[PDB]
Amino acid sequence: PITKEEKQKVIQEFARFPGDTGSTEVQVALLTLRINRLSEHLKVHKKDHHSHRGLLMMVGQRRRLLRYLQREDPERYRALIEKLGIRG
Amino acid sequence: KAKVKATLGEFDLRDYRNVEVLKRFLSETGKILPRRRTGLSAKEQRILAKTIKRARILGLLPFTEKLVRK
Amino acid sequence: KRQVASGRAYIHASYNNTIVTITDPDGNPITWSSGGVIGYKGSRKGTPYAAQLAALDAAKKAMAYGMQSVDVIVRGTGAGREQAIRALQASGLQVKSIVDDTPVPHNGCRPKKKFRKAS
Amino acid sequence: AVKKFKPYTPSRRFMTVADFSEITKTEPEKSLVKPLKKTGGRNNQGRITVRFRGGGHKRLYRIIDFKRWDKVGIPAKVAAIEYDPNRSARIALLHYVDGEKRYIIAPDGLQVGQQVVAGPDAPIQVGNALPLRFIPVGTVVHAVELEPKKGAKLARAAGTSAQIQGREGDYVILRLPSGELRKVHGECYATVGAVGNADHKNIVLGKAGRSRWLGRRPHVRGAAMNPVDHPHGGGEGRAPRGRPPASPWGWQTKGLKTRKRRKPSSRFIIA
Amino acid sequence: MRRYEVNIVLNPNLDQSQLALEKEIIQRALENYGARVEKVEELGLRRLAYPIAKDPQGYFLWYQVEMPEDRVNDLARELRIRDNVRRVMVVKSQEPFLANA
RNA sequence: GGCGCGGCUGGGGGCCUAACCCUCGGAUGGGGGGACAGCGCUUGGC
RNA sequence: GGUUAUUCAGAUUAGGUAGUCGAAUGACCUACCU
RNA sequence: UGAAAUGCGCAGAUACCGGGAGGAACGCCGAUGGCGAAGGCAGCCACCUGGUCCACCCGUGACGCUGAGGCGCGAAAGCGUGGGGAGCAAACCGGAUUAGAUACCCGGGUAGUCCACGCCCUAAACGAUGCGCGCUAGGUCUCUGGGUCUCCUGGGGGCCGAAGCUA
Ligand SMILES: [Mg+2]
Ligand SMILES: [Mg+2]
Ligand SMILES: [Mg+2]
Ligand SMILES: [Mg+2]
Ligand SMILES: [Mg+2]
Ligand SMILES: [Mg+2]
Ligand SMILES: [Mg+2]
Ligand SMILES: [Mg+2]
Ligand SMILES: [Mg+2]
Ligand SMILES: [Mg+2]
Ligand SMILES: [Mg+2]
Ligand SMILES: [Mg+2]
Ligand SMILES: [Mg+2]
Ligand SMILES: [Mg+2]
Ligand SMILES: [Mg+2]
Ligand SMILES: [Mg+2]
Ligand SMILES: [Mg+2]
Ligand SMILES: [Mg+2]
Ligand SMILES: [Mg+2]
Ligand SMILES: [Mg+2]
Ligand SMILES: [Mg+2]
Ligand SMILES: [Mg+2]
Ligand SMILES: [Mg+2]
Ligand SMILES: [Mg+2]
Ligand SMILES: [Mg+2]
Ligand SMILES: [Mg+2]
Ligand SMILES: [Mg+2]
Ligand SMILES: [Mg+2]
Repeated sequence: PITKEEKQKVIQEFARFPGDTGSTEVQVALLTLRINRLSEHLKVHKKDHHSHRGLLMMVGQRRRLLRYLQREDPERYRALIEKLGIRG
Repeated sequence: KAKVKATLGEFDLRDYRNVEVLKRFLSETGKILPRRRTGLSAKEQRILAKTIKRARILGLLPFTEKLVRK
Repeated sequence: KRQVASGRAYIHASYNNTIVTITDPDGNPITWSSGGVIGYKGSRKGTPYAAQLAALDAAKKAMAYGMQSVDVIVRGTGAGREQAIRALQASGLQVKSIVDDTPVPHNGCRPKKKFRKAS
Repeated sequence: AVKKFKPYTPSRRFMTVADFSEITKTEPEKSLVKPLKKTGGRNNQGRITVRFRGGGHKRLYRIIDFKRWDKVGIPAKVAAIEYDPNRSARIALLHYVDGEKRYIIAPDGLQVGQQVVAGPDAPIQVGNALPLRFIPVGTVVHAVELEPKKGAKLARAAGTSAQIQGREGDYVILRLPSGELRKVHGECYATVGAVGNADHKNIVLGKAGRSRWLGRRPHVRGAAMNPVDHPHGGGEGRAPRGRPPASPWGWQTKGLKTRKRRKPSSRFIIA
Repeated sequence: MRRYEVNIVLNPNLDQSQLALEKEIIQRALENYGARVEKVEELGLRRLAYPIAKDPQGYFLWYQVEMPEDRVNDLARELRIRDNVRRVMVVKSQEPFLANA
């Protein structure tokens, strides 16, 4: 899986304050990991459709958030989209 | 007529080596005996068979033996 | 060729004819017989009566090869299966046992259209 | 897998050509004790002995290591996968630790980099070569010998290979790329795995000229000739073979076997 | 670094001298992939239910071990190279599940 | 008509190596094949 | 005594078809349908 | 096989023992069972990976529901290139049944079935029941999870039935 370790690190590196394990800001970064991870997997497992679905859902979930985050606060969106590095 | 449950003490059914223990689940033919004959739970019966299969692969348990005297 | 007290008797229980071959300890036929060998044809060869006469005519010849004991093994869910065996009693020869080796696929080759019954 | 072509010209609409991706950016062959003059067309009386050869691009012969037991235990690094114009296979210029360099039929999987070595010790890893009494039955192996200490014969064509079916005395069983079944000698060396560039069969010459570059000239149907020339010679309006179809020499080609019964190579085959 | 349970079965009719050899290959092998071995239960010869390579006996060994969860697949390719190895058989490790406590 | 023995064996199986054949950083040798193949005379065929 | 071909005379049918089945003569040795 | 015949068999078959090859499918466990959006998924081993349920009530603060078009998946059959090919098996051949039998039964048999990649995109693709959300008796067994635990609590799978709906 993902290292329960570096998972924390992801949460850590992206969060407004200690604890905070569910900010929009986090969830994004937090999914994005699991995405890119899956992404890279499918890249070799092309024939693994089932899982692909999940990725589509995952990309979806984060699509929503990133929207809500843009919709609510444009400032910190322009940060997260870029720190994370997406929207291409 | 005789549940294989109250037939033996406490053991690890996830173990795939207690040949003596396991044989106690495989009839006089080689068949992985039913639930109706070891009474185990759903959850139990499973991890059981899962190992019993494992076993046969190492060679400890059989796959079938001949049906004896009729 | 040689005579031996210890032997083995194989029963082949088809539906359209049952047959038996009697072999030495190793597994090498000394004699055999079957419903046709008896004198039948097609369906009649399926009769358990023939299955009697067979096992006898088998054992019968077998006896004159010094055969006395004969660990029995049957294969075939056939109709004349146990009568083939029954005949090995009345035969007059000491059956060391009775086994059913009747072979069974652990789910392998698709079978004929007929024997397609599973689903 | 293969390069296609947009149909900007007939013929070119069907013609595919290999992708020499696997060719390690290395046009030049190793000029060293590696190339060599080459020429021919027909036999040593002046006469043609093999119909329809001739013409087609000039070639350099790349010397190949087919005995590969000169350098037992001596390792070497795979310096390059090169294009050989005179085999279906691709080749590997490998540098030995010795400072000795040779070429080998690049098998499938070989990466420029890979260590590799010959000898009985050697690892049963892709690339290394060693006697047969020594490869684990079931292994697919290639570039095999046939009689020992004699150079590789079996399985050198592109993406070809043979498996070991079993051993049996001083000999081992093999299943040739042809499907044949043979007892070869135990002491026969064989590089491990199967041959490079299996993608080969799917090229499509596509035009007439391309066959010509290959040095193969046009080949004319028997039907097309005259009685003087060839047993299918009746010519008389597109016509039926008049008889059981024959070679220009008149031996049946329709299915007749030719293999010399009393060959000694015989009692070592089964296929 | 998950825990595993590398069973192995060796040519029962094989002397302890040659056996020494095979046992070392396994050793270095396990090491070539860094399987810093925990326990072991080398349970000797044993009679088995079905002739394995036409032999009714077979030597057993059981190296519990932690190691990189990736080279695990490859390690087993190695252990199986030996013909006197008659059936490698790794397993992921799990806390027992008591039945009829 | 049957047991034991040697020359003669004829057939069939197996193994050998040294003829003969192939091959090996040139070897009075190593390896592979092997009394086969190849070749001579001869038999009948297509 | 058997085989085959045909035919109408019956027969089986509620009836028809066809068939089976029977007979004659020449040659020869249960199915469908209304 | 209804009984047969074609078929195979003295050139030695069937039955039996040993040895070998190869392909396909996974007996017993197995189920009124589970999982998945659907198609669908079953020996064992690892690896990579998707979804889902429960506990704690810690985090964000309405970020939701649907969804034309789009995009992906999509049983079997079928198609292309290349493999593979045991058993089965449209087409095909033969035997028999029949008035006839291009069928049912029998003997034989090829694509196909299997794999890789690419395409096809249909179905009684069925629960013939769009998805989400809140409302409105209980009884019974069953899978799975939590809790001092002859039972409460959550999530699935069933049968019987309050009211109510219903031709
Ligand atoms: Mg964690
Ligand atoms: Mg008959
Ligand atoms: Mg031409
Ligand atoms: Mg002429
Ligand atoms: Mg002509
Ligand atoms: Mg002309
Ligand atoms: Mg004309
Ligand atoms: Mg002779
Ligand atoms: Mg001799
Ligand atoms: Mg010899
Ligand atoms: Mg020699
Ligand atoms: Mg020799
Ligand atoms: Mg000399
Ligand atoms: Mg020899
Ligand atoms: Mg009438
Ligand atoms: Mg009438
Ligand atoms: Mg008349
Ligand atoms: Mg809060
Ligand atoms: Mg708050
Ligand atoms: Mg608000
Ligand atoms: Mg299909
Ligand atoms: Mg077609
Ligand atoms: Mg077709
Ligand atoms: Mg349904
Ligand atoms: Mg109801
Ligand atoms: Mg009511
Ligand atoms: Mg009511
Ligand atoms: Mg309503």
